[PDB]
This record gives sequence, structure tokens and C-alpha cells, in this order.
Amino acid sequence: IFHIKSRNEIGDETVRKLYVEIMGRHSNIILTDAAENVIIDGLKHLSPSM
RNA sequence: GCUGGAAGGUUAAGAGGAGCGCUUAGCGUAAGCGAAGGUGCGAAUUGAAGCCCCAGUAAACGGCGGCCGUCGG
Repeated sequence: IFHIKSRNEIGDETVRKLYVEIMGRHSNIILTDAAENVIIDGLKHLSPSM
């Protein structure tokens, strides 16, 4: 977990998670918006096409 | 389309009657001004229904889609 606060370009203290599922080969750096727990940019898919 | 509302816009004829002309006494050296009256044109303001507008209505009119992916977007 990385508790990314941000005194961002506004001044508001926008807090989120940045979960990195370190899993060797197929890991995934995931900026998880903490208050919503929503992905905002991720790496590996499973659409769930299967 | 109908039913309803319709704050508001716009909308008549009509009441209008600000003013604008012309005639012409009189004033006028001329130039012209010109009162009154007449006569003609007349704006402002007001002017409903209505349509503009907002609802509701499909056993009203009427209408009942496309593109990408592999059923979803």
C-alpha cells in the first residue's frame, strides 16, 4: 500500500491508494482511488472475457 | 394532435391623438415667418382570442435505430 495523499494543484488533500500487486512475472501497479476503490489506470486484463 | 397551464414575447380592429404636412389671415423690403381655423398624415400608450413556451396523453396521430467487440459497449 502507498497512501498517496496529494496537496495537488488545488490544495485539497486528495488521498488514494496505489496498490501494487507485486506478483513477480504478472504484477500490476494500480492507482486505486481509496475513497471509491476504483481503478483509474491499470496494467493486466481479464475482461472477464474468460 | 388533443386536454390543461401559459409567468412572459408577439399579435388585431379599435380608443388614440404626441407630433408632421398643406391652406392662409397677419407680420412681412425681399427672403421668409406665420396665429387661428380647416384639411391630410399621424407616433406614444392600451389592445382579447390566438401562436411562441411548459406539462399530461399511444385501444391518439404515429414511431419501434445504427456501428465496435465477444451477449456487452
